[PDB]
Amino acid sequence: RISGGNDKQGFPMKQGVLTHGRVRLLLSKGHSCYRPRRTGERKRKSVRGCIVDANLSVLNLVIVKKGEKDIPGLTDTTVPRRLGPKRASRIRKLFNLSKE
Amino acid sequence: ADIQTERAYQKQPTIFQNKKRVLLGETGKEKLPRYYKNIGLGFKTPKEAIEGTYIDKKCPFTGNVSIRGRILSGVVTKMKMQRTIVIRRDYLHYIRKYNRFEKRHKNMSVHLSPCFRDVQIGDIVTVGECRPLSKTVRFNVLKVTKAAGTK
Amino acid sequence: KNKEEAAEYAKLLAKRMKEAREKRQEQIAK
Amino acid sequence: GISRDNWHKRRKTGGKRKPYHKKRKYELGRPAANTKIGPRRIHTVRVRGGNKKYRALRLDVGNFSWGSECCTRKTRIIDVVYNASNNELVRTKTLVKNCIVLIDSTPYRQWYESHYALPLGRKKGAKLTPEEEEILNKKRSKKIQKKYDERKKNAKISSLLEEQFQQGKLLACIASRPGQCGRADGYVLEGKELEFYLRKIKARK
Amino acid sequence: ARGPKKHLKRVAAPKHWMLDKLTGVFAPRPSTGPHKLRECLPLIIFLRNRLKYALTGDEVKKICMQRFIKIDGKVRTDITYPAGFMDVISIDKTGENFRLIYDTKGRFAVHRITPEEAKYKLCKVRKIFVGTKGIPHLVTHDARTIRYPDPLIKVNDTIQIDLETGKITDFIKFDTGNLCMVTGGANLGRIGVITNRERHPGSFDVVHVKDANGNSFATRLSNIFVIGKGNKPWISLPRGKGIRLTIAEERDKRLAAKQSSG
RNA sequence: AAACUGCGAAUGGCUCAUUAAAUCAGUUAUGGUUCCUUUGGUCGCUCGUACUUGGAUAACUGUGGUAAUUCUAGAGCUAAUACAUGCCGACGGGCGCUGACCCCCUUCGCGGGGGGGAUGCGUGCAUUUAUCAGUGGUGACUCUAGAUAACCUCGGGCCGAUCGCACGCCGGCGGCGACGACCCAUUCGAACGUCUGCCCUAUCAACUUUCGAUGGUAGUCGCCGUGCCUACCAUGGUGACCACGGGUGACGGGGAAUCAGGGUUCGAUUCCGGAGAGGGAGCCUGAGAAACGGCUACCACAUCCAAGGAAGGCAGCAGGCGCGCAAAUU
Repeated sequence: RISGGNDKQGFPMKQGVLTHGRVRLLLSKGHSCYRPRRTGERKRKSVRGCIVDANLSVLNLVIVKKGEKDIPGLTDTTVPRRLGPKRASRIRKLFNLSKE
Repeated sequence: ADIQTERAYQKQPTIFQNKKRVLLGETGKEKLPRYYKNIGLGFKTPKEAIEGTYIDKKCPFTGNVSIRGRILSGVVTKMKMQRTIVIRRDYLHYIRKYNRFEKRHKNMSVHLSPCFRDVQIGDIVTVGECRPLSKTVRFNVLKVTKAAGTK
Repeated sequence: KNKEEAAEYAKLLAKRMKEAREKRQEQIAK
Repeated sequence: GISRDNWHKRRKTGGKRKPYHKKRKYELGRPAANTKIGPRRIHTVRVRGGNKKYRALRLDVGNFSWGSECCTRKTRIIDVVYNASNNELVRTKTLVKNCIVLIDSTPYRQWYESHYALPLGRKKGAKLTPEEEEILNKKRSKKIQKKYDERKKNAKISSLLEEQFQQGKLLACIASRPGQCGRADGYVLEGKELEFYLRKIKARK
Repeated sequence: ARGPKKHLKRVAAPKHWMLDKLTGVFAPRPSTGPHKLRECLPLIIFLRNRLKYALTGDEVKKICMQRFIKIDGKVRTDITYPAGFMDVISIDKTGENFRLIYDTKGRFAVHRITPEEAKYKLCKVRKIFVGTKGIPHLVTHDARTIRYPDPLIKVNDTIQIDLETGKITDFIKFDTGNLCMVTGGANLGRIGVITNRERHPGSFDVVHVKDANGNSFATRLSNIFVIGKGNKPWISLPRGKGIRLTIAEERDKRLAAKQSSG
């Protein structure tokens, strides 16, 4: 699955933008490609459109379904799976425990 | 006279005038109660306000205006708007260097309710301060004293 | 607390209006 | 933006007043809530102090009151027929305060018939369908029929309201500001007010 | 200015605080509370300037954060807490209680009261209104609301609040012949018997007060606080009993005190 | 530590450009509004998983892009007083509307009633609208409280799924706090009004009224009063008692210099009030800003660049240049 990327100038790919090049959007809280520095702040920022073309410095891909052969260091590796559930309900749902 | 000279219906908002009428509810008279209030400070409600039929929401006696603040007096100089008159307050301003006075005046656009008929130029009016009624009106005519020369 | 305050004020109010009615009746008589 | 200040206004002498400060936030105005008739659409507005105003954009239902009978019902708003401020508001069909509307008389007629034994209207002069004679005649006892008959004597309707009920729609005046509170509430026109607004509507055609 | 102000300048502070003009630029801006800004005494002023228990505002902060000061029976840790007329300040560590009562010069006095007098206070009822199923409510000069007051208590009266419970115990009507303090204006701090009340509808009523020494004065009805029934106060009065001496009599008393002392 | 969350950042400080009934001062009003916070009151008043519900996302691990910024993009987790849901009780009931039914009197001579009574609907407080009657209050309410008929916002209102300390039974009960939420109380205010007062100028005598100028009616908008803005209507409103226009090296006042009694001149300047943040304009957040040590654009100026792009606002404290007769330590 194509999960975005950065064009030749490093500007991020934004999902809703249905163009090829870069656009200037007034991003605010709840947007990607923008972290607000104070409450209510919005900024005009350059974002690369979501359509993939031949002018990206890097493109991000998420393997959704694994093929027949393992990649030497991408799919045959082990997982530490740090951290576990902290909320009590999440714990009892993970282990299928009785309510009491 | 017809009190319905406007594009909308004119009524006293606090009076219900279409309570149900039946044979017992009507015996030769329709009846129409009149909302009026006694404003304070010793001012007496004019008879025409109580027994009149005009609709004026800026009238101190039958409208929706509260008389609070300054109670001033003036001389009527112009009666040429609708329900509004121009009075003139004349005073003396003291100049201290000369230890003397100079005549000054201020015009005041004040609301005149239809309860005050036969108001003339030169009449003295006691007006009371209320909330802003228009761009320039902040006083309502509470009392009318006729100019000397009534016979 | 609401119940107690309501009951106590009802008692006090009843006594107040009884005294008021007595003063009114005695003013009327004289 | 939209300013409700006074210093842009000329002086009462006719003099021109110069601006001594830029527009303040508390002096603002907002675009009108041109409340059309349609499926309910209301937008909440954050106003000064953090409070909410309910900017209704479309309404088709209001809590209208039959004053003489003291019968308030929720009722569909069919049309707007008269507007005292501007005639264009009727043309664009905008709900505002004190605009004359045609509302649906059904709930009022249902209560009207539940308080039975009035002069005949459309009860048996325009529709004779079943499934409503068990709320008009029923099988009543002595006490219940006596109470309904005691209602009967003081149970009458002005002829104007009578033909309005016959036509299925009632004339009403909106007594609330839909662009502020989000409700198109009001009262059914009766008495001399109904005659006044009927004459005004007639004189517009 | 946008929004509320949070600073008070030293010279713009209330004069009766008796602050210098050289110990800083700012005066302690009293917190919002039961008493007005210009009619209160901040806890820092009382602990530092009046009682000398602290030499800095930091020491006042230490004293208040050790939870040693009670105001009307409740611990206050706010050093700018507005304490005002008729309030009770209890310091149980040193075992003392003070009442905030005006001097004849119009300044809050250091008026020590007995621990049994510190169990109550007097409040002038500012308004009475019925709300929410007909329950009467009363609002006093401490901005404290009391439900179910006596139906005889009216505006301008005085009520004796028990600080432990918050309930009304007794009340004094606003009537002639009753003792009263003046809590504002030129005659602030004076005590005397109400002799007359001139009603001015649409404006301020004027109340005439006669001193215990035959002196008379007048104030606005909002500046009168009924202290006691008749000519007997319900609280202990300060050193001067509300008698404002002229400058000549004060000079004579000072000279006599100098002669007696040295 | 970091980070999410809460709060503050709307105060302070600087400056005097604008500004001539504007600001400002004294006086008065809000019965024409809003009000974070503090303080006090209200907070089982609602008859219809709860021995605790759901989904994420930071911090962290890991992979990165850009010459460049307090730029940020994918991926793997995991919290809440963030976000979002949502009950048990007191809940026995009690009331108001509705009316399948049961014993009798006018000597039970249709007729006229005297009562009991089944099942159903609605119910705190906010809110919106119509009607009714006349706890407490004011000089005065269309106030407050009460009664009735209904309504109750997708962007939806409150009625607590929160936290600490001290604690003891077959399990039950419970102290003292922290925090949070409607609402009522003018605590701090703010806003908008009343009355009176301001320098020079007539080589400025008529101004306003088109596109609101004065008022009336209905509304819109607004936190609210209001030509505030619309529609219709009327023809008004100000002026030799100086309107209107122009000038000001004009922020206003407290106040300062000088002065026999009068007065003259000054007040950028530490206190109060107003305004502004290069000039205009428009907004977000928020109780509070038309905020500039916030954002968005334009105009002027201007910084870095790998030319793709990025970033800016000292009338804050120092400091520099310029300007000047004229003013200090990075």
